[PDB]
Amino acid sequence: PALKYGIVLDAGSSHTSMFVYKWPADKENDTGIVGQHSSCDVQGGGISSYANDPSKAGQSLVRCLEQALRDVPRDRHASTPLYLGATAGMRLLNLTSPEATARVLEAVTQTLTQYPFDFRGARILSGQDEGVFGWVTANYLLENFIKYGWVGRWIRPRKGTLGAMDLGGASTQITFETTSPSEDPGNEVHLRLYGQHYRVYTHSFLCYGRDQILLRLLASALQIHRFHPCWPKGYSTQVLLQEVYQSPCTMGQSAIVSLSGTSNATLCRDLVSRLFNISSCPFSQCSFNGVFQPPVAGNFIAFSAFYYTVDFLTTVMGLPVGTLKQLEEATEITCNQTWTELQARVPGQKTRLADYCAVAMFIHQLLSRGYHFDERSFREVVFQKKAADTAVGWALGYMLNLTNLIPADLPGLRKGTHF
Repeated sequence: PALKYGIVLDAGSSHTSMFVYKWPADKENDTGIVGQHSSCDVQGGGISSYANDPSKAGQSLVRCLEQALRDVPRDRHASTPLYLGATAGMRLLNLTSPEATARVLEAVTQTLTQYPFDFRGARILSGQDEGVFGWVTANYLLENFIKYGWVGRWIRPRKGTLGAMDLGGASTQITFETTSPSEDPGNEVHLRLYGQHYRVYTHSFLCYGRDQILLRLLASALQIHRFHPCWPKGYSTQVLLQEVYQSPCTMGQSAIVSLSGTSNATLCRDLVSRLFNISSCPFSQCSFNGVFQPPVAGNFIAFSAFYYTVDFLTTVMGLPVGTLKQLEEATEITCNQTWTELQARVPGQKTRLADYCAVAMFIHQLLSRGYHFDERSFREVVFQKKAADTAVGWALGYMLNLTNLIPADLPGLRKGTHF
C-alpha cells in the first residue's frame, strides 16, 4: 500500500534516459516486487557529447528531473535515492581525456545535488557491471530467482535463468548462467541471490555498440570502396572526415567527402565480417577477438538495439526472423532495397533509415559468427524490450544492488529448508 520510489539516470552514449521505480515499503525484499513508475528521455546527445562544454551535461538533465518532481510524491522526494550511471560513452571519453570525463561527472553532480532527492552519486559502470545488472533486471522481473516447488518436491534442476544480450550505442554485452569452468577472471561472475549461488559469464565488447559499429563500417567503406555497400542505392551524404576518425573505435582505421550507397548485400556482408577477428584463441574456446567464451546455453533475451532492429525487420519490412536463416534472408532483402524503395515503407520520419541494413547484418554476424549461436540455440532467443511493464536494461539491477533490495540469503535462511 505505502510505496517507496527510486530513480536511475541511465547516461548512455547516444542519450540519457531517466527511470523512476516504485515498490511497497513492506514487501520491498520480495523478488519481482519493484516495477517501473515512469520514464523520461533527455533531449539531445549523451553526457559524453558535452566533453568540450561540460556545463551543458548537467543542464541537459533539468527537464527530466522536473518530471521526476511531478512523478514522485513530494513527501517522498527526500527519501527517494537518485543515481546516475554512465556506460561506454564515458568509458571511451575516459580513454581520450580523464580530465574532460571528470568535468562532465562534476557538472551532472552539481545539477543533481540541487534537487530534493537523496542523490547517491554519478558513477561510470564497468562493462561487467553493465552486463551483470541487465541480466539481474531481466531475471528479477521474470521471477526466475524464485525457488519453485514445495517441501519434499523441489524442481530439479532448479529454475533456469535468462541470458541477456544488450546492444547499446558504444558497447555490447552478453551475460548468462553457465556450468563451464572459468578460464578468464575478467569474465567470471558469482552471485548470491535469495540464498542461491549463480555462476555467470559476462563480457562487454567496447566499440561494438550500434553507433560505433556504424562509424567503423563508414571508415572501412571510405578506405576500401569509396562507396558504402551497406547504404541504399540513391542515398548519399557529405561525410566530415574529422567526425569519422575522432573516436577511439576508428582512429585505428579531405575535410569533406561525398559518399553514396549501392545496396550490395554481399559486399555489405564482407564489410561487416571484417569486424570479427577469429584468427587466434588463447583459451579452450573463444567468441571473437581472442575473448574466452563458453558455449551459449539456455534461453536469452535480446533487448535495446537488438529489439529495435529486429522490430524494423518484422514490422516495417514484414519479414520473418524466427530462424538464423530467416534473419539472414531478411537482412539480404533489406540491404538490397534502393533508397526510394526503403522510403516507400516508412511514411514518417526517416532518421536512421539508411542504417538498418548495416545494423541487421552486424547482429546476424555477431550472433552467428561472434557468439556461435546455431539454429538450435537461436530458437531459445527472444527479442523484447519490456518485462512486467518495466523497460529491460541495466538500470533496475543497478538500483537493486545499490539500494540493497535483493537479499543474499532469505530471512533466517528459511529455517534451512532450501539446503
